[PDB]
Amino acid sequence: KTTQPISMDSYEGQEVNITCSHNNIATNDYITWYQQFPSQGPRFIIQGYKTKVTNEVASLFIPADRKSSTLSLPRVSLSDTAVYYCLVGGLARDMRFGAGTRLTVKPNIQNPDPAVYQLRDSKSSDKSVCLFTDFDSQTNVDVYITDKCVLDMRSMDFKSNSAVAWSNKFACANAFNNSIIPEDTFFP
Amino acid sequence: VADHVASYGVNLYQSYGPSGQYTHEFDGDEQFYVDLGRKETVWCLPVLRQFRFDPQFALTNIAVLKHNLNSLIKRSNSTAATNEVPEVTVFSKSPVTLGQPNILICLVDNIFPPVVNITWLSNGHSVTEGVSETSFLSKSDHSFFKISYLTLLPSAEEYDCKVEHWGLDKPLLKHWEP
Amino acid sequence: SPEDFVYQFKGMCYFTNGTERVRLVSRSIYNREEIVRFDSDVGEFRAVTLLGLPAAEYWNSQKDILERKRAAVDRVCRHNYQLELRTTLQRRVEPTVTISPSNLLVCSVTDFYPAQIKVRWFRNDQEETAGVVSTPLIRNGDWTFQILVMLEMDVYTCHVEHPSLQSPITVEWRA
Amino acid sequence: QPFPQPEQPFPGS
Amino acid sequence: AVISQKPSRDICQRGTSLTIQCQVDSQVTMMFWYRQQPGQSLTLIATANQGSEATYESGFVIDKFPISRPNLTFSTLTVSNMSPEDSSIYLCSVALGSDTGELFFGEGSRLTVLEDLKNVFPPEVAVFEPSEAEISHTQKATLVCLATGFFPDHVELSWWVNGKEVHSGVCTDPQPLKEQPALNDSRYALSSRLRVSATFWQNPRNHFRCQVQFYGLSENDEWTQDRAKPVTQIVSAEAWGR
Ligand SMILES: *[C@@H]1O[C@H](CO)[C@@H](O)[C@H](O)[C@H]1NC(C)=O
Ligand SMILES: [Ca+2]
Ligand SMILES: [Ca+2]
Repeated sequence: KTTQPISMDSYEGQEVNITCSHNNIATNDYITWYQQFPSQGPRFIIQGYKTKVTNEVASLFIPADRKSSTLSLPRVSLSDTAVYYCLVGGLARDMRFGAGTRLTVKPNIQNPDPAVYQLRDSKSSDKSVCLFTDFDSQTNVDVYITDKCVLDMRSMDFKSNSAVAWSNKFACANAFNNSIIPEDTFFP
Repeated sequence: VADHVASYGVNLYQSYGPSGQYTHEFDGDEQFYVDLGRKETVWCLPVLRQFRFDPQFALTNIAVLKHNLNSLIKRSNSTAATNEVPEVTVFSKSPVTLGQPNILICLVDNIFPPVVNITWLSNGHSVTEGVSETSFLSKSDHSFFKISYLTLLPSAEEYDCKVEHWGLDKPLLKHWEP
Repeated sequence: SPEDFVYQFKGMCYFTNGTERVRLVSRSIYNREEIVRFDSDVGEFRAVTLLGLPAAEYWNSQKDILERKRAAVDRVCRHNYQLELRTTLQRRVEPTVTISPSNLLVCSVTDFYPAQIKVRWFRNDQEETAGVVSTPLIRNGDWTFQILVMLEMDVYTCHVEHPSLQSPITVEWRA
Repeated sequence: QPFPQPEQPFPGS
Repeated sequence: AVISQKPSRDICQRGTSLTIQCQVDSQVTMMFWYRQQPGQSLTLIATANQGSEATYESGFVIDKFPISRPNLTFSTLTVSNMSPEDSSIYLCSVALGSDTGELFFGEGSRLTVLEDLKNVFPPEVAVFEPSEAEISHTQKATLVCLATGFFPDHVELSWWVNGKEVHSGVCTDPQPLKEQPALNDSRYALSSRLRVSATFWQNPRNHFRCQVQFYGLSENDEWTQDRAKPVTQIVSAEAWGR
């Protein structure tokens, strides 16, 4: 019933406009949007009907044709990374869920400094872990490698990305050699 | 006052054996009714059969009244209904001609509560062939009225309308003759 | 006569001048007493009696139900009226006028929709004001109306006007 | 196609 | 508005039946049952009807998903003769009135059906101390935690500093990766990070502890192996300042 983009990308502090295609929309049909964080259920955000509506989390714009609709999130934060669903129907029975739009919110790091460090276990000195951290948000990532997560230290307003690689035997120099690690990268 | 009046949802649920009714009315006439048992929508006007109305809405909406009615029973300390006295009148649809066919119309009005038995009789014997009834049609005073039909070709030796209601001491019979 | 507890909900729509004046009134009824209602001209659930006070406060608290009930004037009444303009409001049945004696003359108008009618009795092209008695508008229940206009008494004419008729029908009786 | 009016539930019973 | 699902998590063997409960704080008209597989769309199972039979969507049959709704506020979904396909998160949604746009969802019921209960293994937690190179250049110390060798994906990782749970400067992978991919019985692994000031780590009286909450076998499951039974347990590792 509704067609929306499969996925989107955005940086923090940017207005994100997810446009829903709802052609063949009935006159009495209502427009609804949901926000589902991982492992949780969908959460209702905004509701509109032939009338652009603005709320606290977001604003919904409704063109007169009603052949389309657009959800606008202002000053998107890291916590806004979720799947956004577009639902159109008359009653509650008409609410069917789609694939949604997977929105990722990257952090804006003003001072990047890519580097790879080696961490050693507190229990035994045998095993070690490679840590590739402090890289910009545009770079992407018997050998195990984890996806990039972003950590926030609110006491200093400092955010940084990081990735973890271990081995079981292996050197941290060629740990992330399959990733496009920048030339400006420190090692010890 | 308005030029046209419509009840896009006449919802009825009573405690005399969970009895439910969902109808739509326009200008006092019945557009359709949802059979809560067979889960089917039955249209009374042939031109209205082109539309579609989900019978599931009636079932879920009646379930809300079921919750509401049980809430009002506890709140009102079980304040039951008041059995009003029905007003019955029998007449024909077309002018009575002993050859041509006509439909007899037994209108029962002031029906509250909506529980009634309307049975046609002919010379003391019960007639079941060619009878049909309408749904409980709403009124401004929140009572109901019901209409039963009987198709017949009138004749000299050829009816009564038996109405059984709690607001009656004995079954009421209205006689009709050519 | 066992105890019976009745509950009613009437989602009613009122139309005037076509679509110019549309009023939405939903009535929740316990037995015969309307307890809580929503009028489109007040825009909020208001209790009619104390029994509806908890419901009116709870429903007004849910701003989602309020938003969707204010829009019901267009989504229900105005929307379904566009369906009536193509079906019920186009139904036109021409009436059948027959005169038969019962000292008394009875003009029977039997099968007509809509309900708007005006029946006059004439005695030699002069309208008879007094001495005429008419039954109320008889609703048959099958989307047809009838009326019986009776008259106690050279040529007598029954003058019947109806929206489905271009010119009134003038059935006449004599002798 | 005819759009209906629903009844809201009463609280707490 | 507020929905409570009883089976927040559970691990069942093939051929068993589990009943999920959905309790609502307020009186609601509509009550739905959803299902979301590990990497799939949220599929609607059926609509719970009060005093009637449930309205099932195409493919879902009453024989496998019997649903009951005694009152407007309570519903029961049962998954009979469970197969590994059923492993999913079962959600129940709720609408106050049929003309509302807001659907309230519950927190969910995580289900993992297993052909063999002998593949369940608790996680092995190990915390790695920060590198002096990181402290020398960045003036910040990053703790890295690592939980490996657990089969069900049911894990919760939390950082505790001086006996108090900390959220600032914490990072955890959203999805645990498989240790041996291309294997149906593959064990999982999860990593997490805690970054603190350099002066805070170099102080030796501070206590850092990585705590991994693991959900495993329930009481209804049998265990007849020489190995210890994988009961729901909290495995943790810790490290002190240096
Ligand atoms: C209608 O008839 C049934 C049995 O024929 C009886 O139980 C019921 O009381 C009657 N209803 C009324 C209103 O008399
Ligand atoms: Ca003439
Ligand atoms: Ca278990």
